[PDB]
Amino acid sequence: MDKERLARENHSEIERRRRNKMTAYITELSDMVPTCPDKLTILRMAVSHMKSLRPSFLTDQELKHLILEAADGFLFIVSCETGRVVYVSDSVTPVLNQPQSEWFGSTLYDQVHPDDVDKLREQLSTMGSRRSFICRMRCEPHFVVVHCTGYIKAWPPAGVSLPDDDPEAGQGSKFCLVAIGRLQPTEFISRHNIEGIFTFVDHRCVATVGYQPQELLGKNIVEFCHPEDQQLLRDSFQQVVKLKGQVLSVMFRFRSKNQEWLWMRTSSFTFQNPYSDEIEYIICTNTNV
Amino acid sequence: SNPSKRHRDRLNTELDRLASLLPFPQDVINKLDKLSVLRLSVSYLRAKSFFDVSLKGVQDNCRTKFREGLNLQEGEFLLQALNGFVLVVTTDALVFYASSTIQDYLGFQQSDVIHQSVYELIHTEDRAEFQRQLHNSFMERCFVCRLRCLLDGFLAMNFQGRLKYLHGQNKKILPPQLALFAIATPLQRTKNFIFRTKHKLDFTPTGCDAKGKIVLGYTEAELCMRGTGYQFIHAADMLYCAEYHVRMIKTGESGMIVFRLLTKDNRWTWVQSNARLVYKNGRPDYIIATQRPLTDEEGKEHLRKRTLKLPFMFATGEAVLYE
DNA sequence: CATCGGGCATCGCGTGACAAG
DNA sequence: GCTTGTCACGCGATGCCCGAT
Ligand SMILES: c1ccc2c(c1)cc1ccc3cccc4ccc2c1c34
Repeated sequence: MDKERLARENHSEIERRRRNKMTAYITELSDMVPTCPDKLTILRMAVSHMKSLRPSFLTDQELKHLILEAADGFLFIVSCETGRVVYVSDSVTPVLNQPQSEWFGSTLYDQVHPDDVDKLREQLSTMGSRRSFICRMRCEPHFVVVHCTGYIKAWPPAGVSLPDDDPEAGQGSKFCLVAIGRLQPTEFISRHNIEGIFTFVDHRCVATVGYQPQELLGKNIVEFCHPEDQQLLRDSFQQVVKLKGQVLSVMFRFRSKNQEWLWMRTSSFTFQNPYSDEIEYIICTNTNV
Repeated sequence: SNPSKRHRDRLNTELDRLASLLPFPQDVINKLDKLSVLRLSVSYLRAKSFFDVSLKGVQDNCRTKFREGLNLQEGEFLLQALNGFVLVVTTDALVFYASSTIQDYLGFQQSDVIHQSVYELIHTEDRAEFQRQLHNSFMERCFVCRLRCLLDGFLAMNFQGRLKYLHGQNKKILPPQLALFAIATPLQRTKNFIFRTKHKLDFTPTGCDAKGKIVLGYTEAELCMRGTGYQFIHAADMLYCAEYHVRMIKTGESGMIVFRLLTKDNRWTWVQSNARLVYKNGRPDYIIATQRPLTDEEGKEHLRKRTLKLPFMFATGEAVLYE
């Protein structure tokens, strides 16, 4: 067509759509104020209501409300040196069923499972300096799997006043972890030590027993086995060591992720160091039946 | 003058009065246009209306001045610990809210995203998926999408959130709609970085250079306390490593071998290595392995071009290591 | 209790200047 | 040197207000 006329009409349509957008926003305004007339009165009443309402778009409490409504969790600020709990939000009570008194004056190592203590240290010593991990927190003592994700921040934080007679005045920590904690027919191969501890897990295990490799890695296989089959499995692992190179098949029951018993056939043999002929680990192929 | 100009001037005066009241820094307000001024006014009003219903400290037992100061920024502390950004989206796919940190992940200004269509930020191949997440009827949601990134260009991000009623929107009187309150997070020097490691005849490491400690993450002691090197090897590469160890025992040199090593992060790193036998008085004494780390693409290429077909060659998994 | 013409105010349309990118 | 968009302006068609019928 004609370039000039086409451009003119496109421009006229742009301006018309702009006008429509403006009138629509004015109607939203009249819908959004106490009592609502023409455009000027709607604008004046909008000015008045915004004046009465009022730099961040949301207040701190509104932002916290949005985040906690989106994905739960509670904030905690601990020191990197000792793990000393500097701060913890009230959202710990709906998450861990624990008052703020339990965490304050405490140390994150005291709040997690002992088996994870060492792991915690690995995440505290020394993109940004993000951190993310999974541990077990207290609530007989009951524990819950908690996914934590946070960051390393220099201490003290700017803006926050620190009086002379305040508990934090003598601590002198340089770095802190600021994090949120939140609650949360095939086969597969694996490698164990000579005691049955999963040291390598194929990713197919999810499709086989419902567990992720982290839920298996580190645990003994016998813990997933049926008590009437546990000694059979133990004797299989004991005899596969005496017969290096030879294969050993054993059927047993495996507690799946849904706490359901599956029947598994495991074929186990041993890997020999090609120089010293020593047993490095036990290779198992675990198949569904 | 004339009446048209006077009406337009009254309109522009009221628009400037609205603009000066917006909760944004002055440098942000001065660069705004009338249309986005009205849009942000509406957005602030709708947000305040929702919070005037859904919303409303430190347990008095544990109240100190410094703890109160921290509690006053609790929200920003959470937003920084998010490692992503907040996104509240209506049934109309409008962005009810997006936190400022979206700029740190996508490049978009918070002021330009609010009250706009969310599909302007979503990839065309994923929008449909998003829509199915917006609408046998439980509430929690978790999925993956790809959003425009001006720092790149797209970024794949995991969205974890919930469907909750967005109260106080005065639609017409309609009942409140179901908005998605979600948190969006991302997903999870090789040019001549050659490092050498010394091993016993059974491949038990004994020594390692600086670049090796940088690549693998072990202190020189931590490397030797975990047994032989076969504890560090991916199960898909154990038989190739054993074969090349036999080759080095036979001929003194292993030849180039590509395989995966377990780091201190319990991660895998592709290495292209060469093990040589060192002799004392005509007998074997120790091993010197020279490794150059590889990218994932190069490693999988060498794996799919493997000459030897061995068991477990294509398996993938995770491992742990103890002393 | 209206109905009717004044003069200004509201409001939607198209167009041209101007600038960010 | 082109594209998309912001803003002002001129311009009538109605709107509201209100003496005056
Ligand atoms: C840290 C730990 C282990 C190994 C390593 C570094 C480097 C190796 C380089 C070649 C190589 C060839 C055949 C078998 C091996 C077994 C273990 C290792 C290596 C092997």
